[PDB]
Amino acid sequence: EFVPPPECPVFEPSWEEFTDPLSFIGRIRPLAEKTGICKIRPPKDWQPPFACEVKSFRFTPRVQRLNELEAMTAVREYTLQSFGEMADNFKSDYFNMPVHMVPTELVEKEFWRLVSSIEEDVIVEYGADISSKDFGSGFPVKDGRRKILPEEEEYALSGWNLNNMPVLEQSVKVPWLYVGMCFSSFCWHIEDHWSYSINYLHWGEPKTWYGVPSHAAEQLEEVMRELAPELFESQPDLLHQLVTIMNPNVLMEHGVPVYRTNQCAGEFVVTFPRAYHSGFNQGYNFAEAVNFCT
Ligand SMILES: O=C(O)CCC(=O)C(=O)O
Ligand SMILES: [Mn+2]
Repeated sequence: EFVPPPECPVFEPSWEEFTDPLSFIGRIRPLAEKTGICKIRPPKDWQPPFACEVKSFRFTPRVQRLNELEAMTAVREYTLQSFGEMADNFKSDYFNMPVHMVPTELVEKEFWRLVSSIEEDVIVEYGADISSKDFGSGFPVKDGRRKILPEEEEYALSGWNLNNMPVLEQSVKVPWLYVGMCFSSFCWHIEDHWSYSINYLHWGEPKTWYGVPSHAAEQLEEVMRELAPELFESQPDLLHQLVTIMNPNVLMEHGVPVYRTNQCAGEFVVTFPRAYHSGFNQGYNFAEAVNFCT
């Protein structure tokens, strides 16, 4: 009986507020940093075209056994089309209904049941951490060769184009792509150097997020230590974060505030410094994310 955490803030900026992302994120900070994550819906007329080269898009996704931790105590290469056919067939077969008729709350409850289920073993695939320099960004970009339409030049130059976010930390990186299917997931983690993260869902079924404000980060880590497997106890956080899957209700019952959201196609998710987050994909989708500073 999974209990959905409360919803994180959703913002719908005006065209005036949408001109500068860093300025806008700095304005919503008093609320959003208290929830860890937030969702941003661009103006409805803001519709960037999908600019990846679909034909030559080939990848070998990683395999994910949902209950791999609870179990402690054949490989395929795809195109985008063939991955979507596999993904929709899996979800359609699993729930015995068309993929868009499956309620997000049902996939959510079934996902967390499967993670803790030793009785039935479900295995999915995730085209995660695909570099945009080997594959091309989902956003249109100007590089002198590879070449764009007049109507999409505004999106190649927009500040909300993830290729235009500031990434150089200050002292004395390109976006990553994520091809998801139903139940493909990412576990609890923060960004390197506690940086911001922003994620854009180009198309497909929603991506479900869970977020924890930065002030509760040490409390989550303490809950992790006490309940994570004893073999992974002494591991440094960079490695422990590879297998820190935990039901959000477990965190909530220990006093850790958790917020959720369904990131739909065309929407941004922003994670704030040291805001722990995790999630799963409701179905076949395509996301793009980058770490940005200030
Ligand atoms: O979509 C994913 O699998 C991970 C995304 C993420 O970690 C981020 O956008 O910060
Ligand atoms: Mn992240």
